[PDB]
Amino acid sequence: PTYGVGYQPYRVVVLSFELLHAPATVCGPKKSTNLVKNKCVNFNFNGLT
Amino acid sequence: EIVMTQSPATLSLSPGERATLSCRTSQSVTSYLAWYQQRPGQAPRLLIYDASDRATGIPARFSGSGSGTDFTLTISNLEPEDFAVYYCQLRSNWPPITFGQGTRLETK
Amino acid sequence: VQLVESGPGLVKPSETLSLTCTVSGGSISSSSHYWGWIRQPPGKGLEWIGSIYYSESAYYNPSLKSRVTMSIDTSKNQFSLKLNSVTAADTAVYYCARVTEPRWTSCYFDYWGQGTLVTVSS
Amino acid sequence: GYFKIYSKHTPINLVRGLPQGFSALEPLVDLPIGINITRFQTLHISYL
Repeated sequence: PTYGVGYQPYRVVVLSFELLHAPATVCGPKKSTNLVKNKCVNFNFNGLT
Repeated sequence: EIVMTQSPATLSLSPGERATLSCRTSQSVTSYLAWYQQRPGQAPRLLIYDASDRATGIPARFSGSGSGTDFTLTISNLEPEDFAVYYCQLRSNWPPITFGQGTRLETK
Repeated sequence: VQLVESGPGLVKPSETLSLTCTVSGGSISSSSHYWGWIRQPPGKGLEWIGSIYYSESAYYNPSLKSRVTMSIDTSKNQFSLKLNSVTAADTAVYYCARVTEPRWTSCYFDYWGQGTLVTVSS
Repeated sequence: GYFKIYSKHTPINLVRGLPQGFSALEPLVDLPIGINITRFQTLHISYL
């Protein structure tokens, strides 16, 4: 603990994204929004707009 | 084990000359070293750190040859009050903070 | 800065030797410095006993660790040393010093205390 | 590039021959393997 900031430990995590000519298996939460009924809304279910 | 060996046990020189104390570590790791001065009846005084850095208040005549396994403290111009016992100190992994056997500097 | 030692000057054999070092030139709660104890028998070399950090923990010698402990008190700005089962080989002068360990192996005692002589005899 | 497997499971009481009847094969899984296929072979279990 008695070191300078340059010598103190730092935990590093590197996120790399492997994008091949293969199906994506990781996607974003896609901004899960609440359901609204009995009101004219612009809906999108699983990409179906 | 990283064993510390200072040399010589006693050093006989007169004021005006230059003294060369040797502090060799075992055949082992290499990094920094500290040199301290201790006069009779006084607590040891820090002379040099990080294998050559004069402590706060050390005259320019003190220097350190901070190099591999072997280290060397050099006193350019021996003043009358520069004759005391000199200890070199390392900080290895195990044992931590090893001290040298000490070099006694006296007036020939 | 200055460090002053305090404690009984006599310890009977096979008993605990207690010492307390009080500093006043600075702060022990600083996160840049250790506070250590270094002893030397009369006419012998220096022997680092142990160094303590402000939080609680400390590290000691690989020979005296069984019968040694260190404590700290930021409120009183002082750190203490206990040496259990003191033999006749502990007859020595004990200094308390200020330690600076910046990189890995750089560990020097910046300012020493005058030290107190504890002679262990019956 | 999609290998689509449809499957259907039925209890057939006929002892021999391909049954006569209708049954729709639901999709089982689509795998975008994206490889070229020109032959295949079946694998059977061996009872020791």
